[PDB]
Amino acid sequence: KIATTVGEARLSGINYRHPDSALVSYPVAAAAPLGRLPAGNYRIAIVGGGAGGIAALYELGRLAATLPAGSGIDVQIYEADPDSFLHDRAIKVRGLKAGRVSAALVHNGDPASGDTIYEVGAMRFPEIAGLTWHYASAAFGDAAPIKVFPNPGKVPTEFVFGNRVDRYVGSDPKDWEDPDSPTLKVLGVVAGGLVGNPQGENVAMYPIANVDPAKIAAILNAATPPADALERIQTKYWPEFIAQYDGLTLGAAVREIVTVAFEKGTLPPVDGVLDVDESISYYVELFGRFGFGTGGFKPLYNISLVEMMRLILWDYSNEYTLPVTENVEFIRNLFLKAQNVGAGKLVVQVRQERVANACHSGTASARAQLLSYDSHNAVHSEAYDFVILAVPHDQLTPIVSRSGFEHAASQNLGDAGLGLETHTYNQVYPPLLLSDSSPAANARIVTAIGQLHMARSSKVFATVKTAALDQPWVPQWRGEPIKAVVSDSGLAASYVVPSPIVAPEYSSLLASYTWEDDSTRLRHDFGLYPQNPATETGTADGMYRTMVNRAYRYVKYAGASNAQPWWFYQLLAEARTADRFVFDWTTNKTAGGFKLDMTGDHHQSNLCFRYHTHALAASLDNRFFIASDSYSHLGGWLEGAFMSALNAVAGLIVRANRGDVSALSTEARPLVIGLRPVVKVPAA
Amino acid sequence: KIATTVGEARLSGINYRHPDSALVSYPVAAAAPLGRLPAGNYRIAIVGGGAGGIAALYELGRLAATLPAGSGIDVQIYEADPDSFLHDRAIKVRGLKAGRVSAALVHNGDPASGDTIYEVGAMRFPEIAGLTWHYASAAFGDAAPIKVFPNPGKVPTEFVFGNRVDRYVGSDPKDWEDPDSPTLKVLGVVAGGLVGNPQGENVAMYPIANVDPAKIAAILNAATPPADALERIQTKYWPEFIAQYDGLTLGAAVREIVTVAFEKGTLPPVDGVLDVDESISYYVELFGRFGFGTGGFKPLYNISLVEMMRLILWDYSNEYTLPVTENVEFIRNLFLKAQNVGAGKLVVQVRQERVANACHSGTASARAQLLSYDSHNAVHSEAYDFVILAVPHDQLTPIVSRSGFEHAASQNLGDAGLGLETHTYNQVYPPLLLSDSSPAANARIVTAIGQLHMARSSKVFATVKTAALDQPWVPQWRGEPIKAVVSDSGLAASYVVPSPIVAPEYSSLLASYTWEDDSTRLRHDFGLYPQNPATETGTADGMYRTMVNRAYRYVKYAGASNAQPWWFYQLLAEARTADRFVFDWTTNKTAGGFKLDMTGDHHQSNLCFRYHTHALAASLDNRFFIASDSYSHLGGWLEGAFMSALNAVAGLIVRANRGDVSALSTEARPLVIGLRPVVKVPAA
Ligand SMILES: Cc1cc2nc3c(=O)[nH]c(=O)nc-3n(C[C@H](O)[C@H](O)[C@H](O)COP(=O)(O)OP(=O)(O)OC[C@H]3O[C@@H](n4cnc5c(N)ncnc54)[C@H](O)[C@@H]3O)c2cc1C
Ligand SMILES: Cc1cc2nc3c(=O)[nH]c(=O)nc-3n(C[C@H](O)[C@H](O)[C@H](O)COP(=O)(O)OP(=O)(O)OC[C@H]3O[C@@H](n4cnc5c(N)ncnc54)[C@H](O)[C@@H]3O)c2cc1C
Ligand code: MET
Ligand code: MET
Repeated sequence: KIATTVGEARLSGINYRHPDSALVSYPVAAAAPLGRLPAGNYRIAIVGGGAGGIAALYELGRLAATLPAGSGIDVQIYEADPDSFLHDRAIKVRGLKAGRVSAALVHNGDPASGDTIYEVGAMRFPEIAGLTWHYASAAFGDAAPIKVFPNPGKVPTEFVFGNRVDRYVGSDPKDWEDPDSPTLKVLGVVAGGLVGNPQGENVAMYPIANVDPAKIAAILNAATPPADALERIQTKYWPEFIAQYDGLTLGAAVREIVTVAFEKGTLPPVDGVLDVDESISYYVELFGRFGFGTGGFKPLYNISLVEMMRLILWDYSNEYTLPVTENVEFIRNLFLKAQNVGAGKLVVQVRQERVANACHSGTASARAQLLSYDSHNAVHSEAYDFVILAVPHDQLTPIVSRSGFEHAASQNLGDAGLGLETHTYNQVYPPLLLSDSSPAANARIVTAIGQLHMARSSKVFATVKTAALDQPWVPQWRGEPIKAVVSDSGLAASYVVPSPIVAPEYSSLLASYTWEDDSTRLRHDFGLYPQNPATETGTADGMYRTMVNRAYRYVKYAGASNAQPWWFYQLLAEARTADRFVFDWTTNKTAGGFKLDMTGDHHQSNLCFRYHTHALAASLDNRFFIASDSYSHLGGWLEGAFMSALNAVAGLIVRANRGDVSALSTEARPLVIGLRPVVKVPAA
Repeated sequence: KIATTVGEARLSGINYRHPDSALVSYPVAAAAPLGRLPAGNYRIAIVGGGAGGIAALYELGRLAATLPAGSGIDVQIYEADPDSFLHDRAIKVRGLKAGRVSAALVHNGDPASGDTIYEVGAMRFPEIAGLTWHYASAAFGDAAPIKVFPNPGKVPTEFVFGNRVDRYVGSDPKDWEDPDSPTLKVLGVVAGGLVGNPQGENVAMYPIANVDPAKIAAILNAATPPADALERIQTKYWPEFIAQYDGLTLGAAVREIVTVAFEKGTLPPVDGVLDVDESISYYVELFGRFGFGTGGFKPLYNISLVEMMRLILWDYSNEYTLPVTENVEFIRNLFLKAQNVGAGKLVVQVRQERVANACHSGTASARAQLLSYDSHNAVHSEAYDFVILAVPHDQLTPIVSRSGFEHAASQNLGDAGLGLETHTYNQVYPPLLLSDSSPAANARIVTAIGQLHMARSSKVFATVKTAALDQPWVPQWRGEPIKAVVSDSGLAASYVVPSPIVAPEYSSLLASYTWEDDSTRLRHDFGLYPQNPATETGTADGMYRTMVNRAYRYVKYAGASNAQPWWFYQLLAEARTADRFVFDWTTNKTAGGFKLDMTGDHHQSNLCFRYHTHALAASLDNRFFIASDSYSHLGGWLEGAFMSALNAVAGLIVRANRGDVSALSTEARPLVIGLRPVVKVPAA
C-alpha cells in the first residue's frame, strides 16, 4: 500500500486533521486562495526565506492574483543566511539552503558533476503530511515519483543496545533474525500500550475519548466524520487528554506501560536474573534505543506524552522522499511558483539583511516597522502594512522582546551592544500586540516564545562507495546489505543513503544523526561550529575519527564464540578521507534543530499556534503574524512550518479586512474560527 | 544562626542523611578510617584527579596509615587535564583546575598580584553539605572563616520576567519594593506546596510518609532520630515517594500546585484579560524564572520531582564560600593531606595520561587493566589490584563500554578509530563486572552510565571595578547596590562578586550563569569552545558584546514613566575590555556541567550509586569502583562526588577482604549494607 507518486501521498493525507486543529483539514483549506483582500497596493514584509516564509509568499501570490486592476502586493523578503538559495539567483553549501532544508553537495571541482548530497536538515516526509504533499504537488506535480525513506526497519537494519543485537526488517517476526527477540516483544507491548487497536477491545493505557488512540486517528483521517465528533475532539476530548497528560513525559509513560506488562507476565525477567526493577528498567531503555520507526526515542523521552501522541495519531514514521536531487529544490520551486501565480500582481524583492527589531510605531498608514542590518552592518529601517515573522523562536526572541510590553513615547532600537547603529522610533508599541491595555498579554506571548524548547540535533556525514556495502563483513538480510544501524554506541542512528545524483557509485554515509543528549554527548568532538569543515575544501577528519572510534566496540553475535570489533567500525572507516562533515544545528543561529514540547509546554506552543487569531480583534490593529514550525504542533516537520504559514496568511487576510472572517473562503475560515481566540477582549 | 567558620558549617550538617542513604550520615562514617585491609602491598589506580578521585585518595591514605610494617598502598593517579593542579607541582587557568573545581586568574602580567578570580565551576556550598565541610576541615581547619554566598535574595537583587520587575532582599515582604508582588505570592504558593510546614498541619502537595517534606528533613538531620525512622524512610517511605513521583517533572509539579492555588483564589487572574490556563501558565513561568534561592529553575523543569525533593530536604540554597582565594585550593590541600595522613605507607605517582580502556584480564594477581595514552599519544598498559574510576559518566563511557559484556578470548583495546596503538588483552572480562553469568547484568550498569543526563552549563565572566556599583545609574536597595540579577533576557543569572584577592578594587562580573536550554540558546555566540579566549592574552570581546546586547532591552519600572534601556546593560558595558571570558562545560570533555536526573533516571543513577555493593559477592572477581557526582544523588555538588568516593573506598575494603563486611568500621558498614545490593548474596 506504498505510495509511489506525489499525488498518491497527497491524496492519502488530504483529510487528516491534527488534534489541536481538528475542525480543519489544512490541505482542504489550501486548495483555493485563502480569501480576499480589499483593493489596494499593499507593502508586506516576510522575515525569513525558509519553508514558512516561502509558503506564506506563495499564498500571498495566490491572493495577489485575485486583486483587481490597479491593485497589487509588494513583498520584501529578508533573508540573513548568506547560503540561502535566495541569494544565488569539496563540499558546497552556498545557494543550497532554505533555512533548515539544507543540502551539502559533495564534488571534486565541478559542482554540476557531484558525487552525493548530504541532507543536513529535513529529509523524510510522512505519507499523511497532507499540506507538505499539497505544496509538493504545486512544486512538482502529482505524477512526480517518490521513494520510501530508508528508515530503520524499512531497509535491513542492525540494532544494538547493551548486550542485545537484532537484525530485522519491519515488525513481522518472520523478518527478524531472532523471531523470539525481546526487542520485538517490548515493541509490541509499548505500541499496544500507546497506540492500541483500531478495532475491537481497547488495550491502550492512555485513552482519548475513552478509546484507543488508533480509533481516534481513524476519525481524524476520515474520508467523511461526524462534524460532531471532530468538535468534541477539538473542544472536549483532546483538551481533556492534555489536562491529564501534559505533565507526563514519554519516558514516564513507557515505564508505566512496561511495569504493567511485566506485572502481568507479558514481559519476562531479563536473563532470567535481573530483579523486577532492573528488568523493567532494561526494557524501558531497550525500547528507548529501538524506537517507533525512526530510531531510538530515548533522547526524546522528556517530551510530553501529548507531543508523542500527536505523532502516533499521524502515523508519523511512514515516510517518503521528495522528487529531487536536493530537498532545497522544493523550496526554490515554491518561491518561483509564488511569483508565477501572482500573475504580475505580486512583486518580490530579496534583502540580504538580518532583522534586529520589529515594532509598531508612528502615525502613518504603514506602522509595522523592521530594523535590519546588511552584510556590512549598515542599518536599515522600513515600514510595512503587514509583516510575517517567519523565523523560529530563538531567532524571533531578539526581534520581539527588547521593546517592552506597552506604549513608549520613543525608543532607540537596534543592536547597541554590538556597537551597531540604533534607530529612533516614536509612539512605539510591541510587534506581537495582543493588547492596547494589558502589558501582561503582550508579555505572555513574548515570554512563551522565548521559553519554547528547541531540540538539539547534529548530523555527521561522509562519502562512501556504495560497493563498500558488498564487503564480506557487511551483514546481509535475504541477500540485501544492512543500510540502517540504530545503536547505543553514541552514534544513535546511522544511514547509508544512495546518492541521489544518478545504482550510484557513492552513498551519503549519515554516520550519526543525533537528538538532545545524544547530540550533547558528541558536541565536544566537532572541532568547528556549526560546520566542520567551515570551508568548501576542508575535511572534518579528526572529528570523524572520533565517531569511527565510538564504533570500535567488541560486539557479540549469537552463536559466535567470541566478540570482534563491530563491523560497522569497518564500514565507517571505508568512507573516503575528503568530505568528512558535521553540522551542529545546536550551534547554528537557530540554537537547535526544531521545537519539541516538554511537559507543560503545550500552553506555550498552543498560544503561538493560535496567535494569528488576534486578527479577530478589530480595533487592536496588530500587523504582525508568525510563521514557523516553532509556532505549530508539528515542530520538526515541514508540515508544522506550512501550517503556521497558512495560519499567518489567514490571519493577515482577516486583519486586512478589519476583523471580518467572511473574507476568508468557506474552506479556510476554520483556520481562524476553529481555534480558541487569543484575545478574549475584545470579542469577534 | 549564620555559620561563620568551617567548623560551624561542619557541625551544622554532621548528622544529615540523604533519603537514598538514610541509614547513614556520611560525615559520621568518615570520622575514622573506613575499615581495615589485610597486610599486603596494594597497587591501586585512581582515574581522575577531581574531587572524587582526591577524596578517594585521602581515604586510602587513612587506610594506609593503619597497615603494618612492610605493607603499603601505591596509587597511580591518572589525570588527562593539562591544566590540573596535579601537573603544576590576562587570564591564567594552568594549574588552577581540579576537574570541575576550576579557577581562572585575572592578572596584568604578574600572576602573583592578580585582580580577581572567576570560579568557572563549583562556587557555592550548602550549610548542610556535611561531607564537604568535613573535608574542608581536613584541608583548612575548623577555625577558617567562611562567608554567605551572595545568591539572589542574599544581597539586593533585581528580578525580571516579562513585564514583571522586582527588587528585593530576603523573603520578608517588608524588604520587597512591592510587598504585593505576584512573585512573592507565587513563591509562597510553591513553597507551601512543595516544602510545607515543619510543625503543625501538613499542607504540602507531595507528602513523604504522609507528612510534609519539611518534617522529614528534620528527622534526616536529627542527631538521634526515633528508633526505626531512618530504616522506614530508607526501605519504605522514600521508595514509595519515588514509585509515585519519579515520573513527574518539576515543571509539572509546579503547574499542579499553581492550578490548585488558582482554583482556590489564592492566585488571581493575571489580567483583566488572561484566561485560566494563560494565568496559570504565567504564574508557572514567573516562578520558573524566580527560583528557590539560586536563580530560576525553569531551565531545570524537566528534572524529576524526586531530584528536586532531594534538594528541598537538604535546604540546598543556604550556601557559603570556602576559606580560599580559589576553590581549587581545597582539592590541592586535600591531595597534600592525603599524602600526609598516609604516614609514609601511601605512595602516589601522577600520570599525565588519558585512560582509554579498563578491563579485567589475564591470570596474574593484579588483573584490573588500564590502557592509557600520554601527551605524545604513546600507549601504556598497567595492571592493578583495584581501580577507582573517578570520572563523570560521559568520560567513563568509552573506558567501560567498548569491551562487550562477557568473557572474550582476546581483545585489541584502545583508540583504534583515532589511529592510536592498541594493546592485546587475553581472557578478558568487562571492567564493571556485575555477573559471571549474565551479559544483561553487565549491560545494565554500562547502559545506565551512558544514559545519565549531564546538564548543560556555561559561565560568561568579565572584570569590573567594584566602584561601578556606586554609580547613580546602579540601583540601590536597602542600603546597598544590586549585586544579583535574575532575568529572562537570556543571561539567566548574573552576579557581581567581589574579588577574593584582597574592599577589593575589582569584582568578577558573572554576567551569565546558565543551565540547560538557557545555555543552549547562547552557545552559538561563544566563538571558541570550550573556552574563549583559548589563550592567556586574548579577550572574548565579540562574544561578550552579544551578551551586553541581550541586555539592551527597554525596561519599564514603576519609578519612571519613560522606559529606558535596562541599567544592567550599562553595568555590563562597564566591564573592562580585557579579560572578557566564557567557559562552556557542554563543549568541555565532560559533555556538560553535572548530572541532573530526568523522570525515570532514578533507576539508572541509583544503580550507579549502589554499584559498590558488588563487593558483597565474594565469588565475583570485580576490582573496579566508581567515584563521581555522576554516581550519586547529588549531581552538581561536591557532596555527591565525595559521597561516591566514600562508597568506592568502602566497597574496595569489602572486596579486598573477600566479601567480609566486618572489615568496615561500625560506622562505615552501612555505606555498603544500608543499600539494596546490586548482586544477590545470602542474608547475614
Ligand atoms: C536536523 C533536522 C532534521 C529535520 N528532519 C525533518 C524531516 O525529515 N522532515 C520534515 O518534514 N522536517 C524535518 N525538519 C524540520 C524542517 O526542516 C523545518 O520544520 C522547516 O524547514 C522550518 O522552516 P521554518 O520556516 O519554520 O524555519 P527555518 O527553516 O529556520 O527558516 C527561517 C529562515 O529565516 C532566516 N532568518 C532567521 N532569523 C532572521 C533574521 N533575524 N533576519 C533575517 N532572516 C532571518 C533564516 O536564515 C532561515 O532561512 C528537520 C530539521 C532539522 C534541522
Ligand atoms: C558549572 C558548574 C557549577 C557547579 N556548581 C557547584 C557549586 O556551586 N557547589 C558544589 O558543591 N558543586 C558545584 N559543582 C559540582 C562540582 O564541581 C562537582 O560535583 C565536582 O567537582 C565533580 O568532581 P568529580 O570528581 O565527580 O568529577 P570531575 O571534577 O569531572 O573530575 C574528573 C577528573 O578526571 C579527569 N579525567 C576525565 N577523564 C579522564 C580520562 N579518561 N583519563 C584521565 N583523566 C581523566 C578530568 O580531567 C578531571 O580532572 C559545579 C560544577 C560545574 C561544572
Ligand atoms: C520531530 S521528530 C525528529 C525530527 C525529524 N522530523 C525527523 O524525523 O528526524
Ligand atoms: C545542581 S544545582 C546546579 C549546580 C550547582 N550546584 C549550583 O548551585 O549552581
